[PDB]
Amino acid sequence: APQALRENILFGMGNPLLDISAVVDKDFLDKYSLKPNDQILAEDKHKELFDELVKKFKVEYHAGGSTQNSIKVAQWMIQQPHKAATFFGCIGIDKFGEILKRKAAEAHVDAHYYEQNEQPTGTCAACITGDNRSLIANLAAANCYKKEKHLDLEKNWMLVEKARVCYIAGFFLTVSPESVLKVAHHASENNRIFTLNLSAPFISQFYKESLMKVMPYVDILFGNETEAATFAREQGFETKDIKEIAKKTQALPKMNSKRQRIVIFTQGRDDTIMATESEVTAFAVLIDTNGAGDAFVGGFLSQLVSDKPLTECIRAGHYAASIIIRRTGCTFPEKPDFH
Amino acid sequence: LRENILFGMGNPLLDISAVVDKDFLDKYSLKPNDQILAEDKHKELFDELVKKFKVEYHAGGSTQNSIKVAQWMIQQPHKAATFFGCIGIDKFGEILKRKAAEAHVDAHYYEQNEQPTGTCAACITGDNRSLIANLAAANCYKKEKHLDLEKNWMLVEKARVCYIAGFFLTVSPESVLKVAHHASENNRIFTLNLSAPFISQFYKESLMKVMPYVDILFGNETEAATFAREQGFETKDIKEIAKKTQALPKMNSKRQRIVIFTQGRDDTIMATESEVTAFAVLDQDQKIDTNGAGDAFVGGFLSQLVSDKPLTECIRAGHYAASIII
Ligand SMILES: C#Cc1cn([C@@H]2O[C@H](CO)[C@@H](O)[C@H]2O)c2ncnc(N)c12
Ligand SMILES: C#Cc1cn([C@@H]2O[C@H](CO)[C@@H](O)[C@H]2O)c2ncnc(N)c12
Ligand SMILES: C#Cc1cn([C@@H]2O[C@H](CO)[C@@H](O)[C@H]2O)c2ncnc(N)c12
Ligand SMILES: [Mg+2]
Ligand SMILES: [Mg+2]
Ligand SMILES: [Mg+2]
Ligand SMILES: [Mg+2]
Repeated sequence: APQALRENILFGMGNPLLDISAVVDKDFLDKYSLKPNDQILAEDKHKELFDELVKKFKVEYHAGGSTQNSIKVAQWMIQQPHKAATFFGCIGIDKFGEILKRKAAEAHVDAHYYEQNEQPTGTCAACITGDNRSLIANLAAANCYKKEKHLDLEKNWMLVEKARVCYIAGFFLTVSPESVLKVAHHASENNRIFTLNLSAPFISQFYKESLMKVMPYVDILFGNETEAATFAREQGFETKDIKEIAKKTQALPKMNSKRQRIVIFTQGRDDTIMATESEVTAFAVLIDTNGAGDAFVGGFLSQLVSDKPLTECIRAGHYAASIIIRRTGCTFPEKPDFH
Repeated sequence: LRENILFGMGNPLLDISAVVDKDFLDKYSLKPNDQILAEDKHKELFDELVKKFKVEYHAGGSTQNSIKVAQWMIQQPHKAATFFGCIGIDKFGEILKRKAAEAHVDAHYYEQNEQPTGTCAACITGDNRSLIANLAAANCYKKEKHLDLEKNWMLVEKARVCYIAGFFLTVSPESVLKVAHHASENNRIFTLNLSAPFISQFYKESLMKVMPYVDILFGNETEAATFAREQGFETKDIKEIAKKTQALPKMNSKRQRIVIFTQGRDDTIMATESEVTAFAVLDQDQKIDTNGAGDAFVGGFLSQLVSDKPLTECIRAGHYAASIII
């Protein structure tokens, strides 16, 4: 028989961040030795950057966090019911905290946060030049999430049990790999679909212990082309061809053998590459590329909760990425127009 | 070393060896130097060997050999090493049980009656050995009938080092992946052997499923060459194949993979994270069962690795165990 949506069908958890964006200049990038299109975790030498950004530029504020973006876009495309998509994560008790709570509610997402006083809500600097964005994430509160404090409490765990599809960005592996593995194991032992993002090169470089521990449980791996290339370089694939990286990544040991792994790499304007059990194939597309990537996954997830074909999941991803790309931030004044 | 510190599973075989002649090789279209699984065209071969040649009988199976040599070099305690596998309830079965116990190995076999205990025919001509395995009972091993039962699975949990020959990938890749993944989860060392060229040629989907879990890969030079060819490595140099094999996807990043290729009386090649280095074989005999020497090398190596001795002392112990068995 045919599957059909209902509340808490999609589960996501990750770092809830408030994004602080501003058009900067090449000098500001060098002052902090930042590259134009990069995504890094805030080091201690970057502490000055967050004050200087707000002080010296005209900044904007938008709700962010990669998984959180994908879960809002998934909920939008799903449309009905409200709260089809669940989000968990940790924030501070502060102004930025409350903006985030409000934005998940306006997105009709069933958000359940772990809140605490010690750390302010996490923020992410987006320093823009041309069509480049240089992201620096200051996780703060987001880095305080603990399974025992939140995910394990039975009120919250119940909602993960409702889920048919789980999505967690690789980014969250820097904070609570124990939480990611508990959802991962659960998905495996109850034949639910578990899905992950490579998220950023630094995850494959510096967080591969958590990444490769979870990979055997990953039903669908998403990512973009530099992430794939960093992953291939780091895991000794001895190739640069995206299609060959998708194929070797697809064939990695897998726990739940009742589902073959699917691997999807988006490529900006280049074609989106999908590796299944039996082939690797390109799909052409038809500027926040980072956000477009998150929206692609939200589009894809939006159809995967219904068990639609993989082609239709890809086409929905491409559709959500083109829409959200034009409107900055996570609001949706229009309704999806996808058939 | 406590009891059950080293875990092994594989195909328990009784080896039936004899010096044969060229006619026998030709009759069964055998490679003078090879290791194959018995196909239908080989059914008659095992009877004809026993009947027409002067055969000898020894307890065998690659992993089983390595585990016995490991227990011997470890010495204490008795039952430092565990072995799982499947046999028949028959004469050859009982010889194997007896030999493991005399070896002080904690062998927990799955015994059943539909298939006889597996045998391996070693057909010698000159310095050539042509091995043909009739796995039989060995091939009946099933995780659900044995490995999964909690009294056996408990013994795998005791293990700090696991060793499985790639041979066992033809039989139960499900069992190998369960031990493999378990070692990874609990940062226990998981080790595997390339075992023979036919593993890479015909079971590479299973081989490459498990390779990410392999903390130490062992093998000889032809296995390394077959592996590089089948993996499209391009290079044929043993030191280079060791290096690219070392750098392959790895699921437990707490341990950098080590790759050891033996090469007969040539040097043993070892590739770690940061270098590849040759270690010579000092003590030379004339005349040799390289296959059995290879198994013994791994037993020697494992014997020191359960104590967390340096890699150089593991290798020296391997070279030492090989020269004894020769
Ligand atoms: C760096 C970085 C990050 C950027 N992002 C998100 O990338 C989104 C654009 O796709 C931004 O909204 C930012 O919050 C992260 N989300 C969770 N954890 C992270 N470490 C990051
Ligand atoms: C062929 C072969 C095999 C040879 N051997 C063993 O290799 C030892 C020589 O090192 C012999 O004792 C043979 O039984 C195998 N053991 C497990 N599975 C196998 N398929 C084989
Ligand atoms: C052939 C052979 C030899 C193998 N070995 C040992 O057995 C291992 C398995 O091939 C070799 O790496 C070596 O340690 C020898 N040791 C001393 N003299 C030898 N001729 C050999
Ligand atoms: Mg996230
Ligand atoms: Mg992205
Ligand atoms: Mg074996
Ligand atoms: Mg060998």
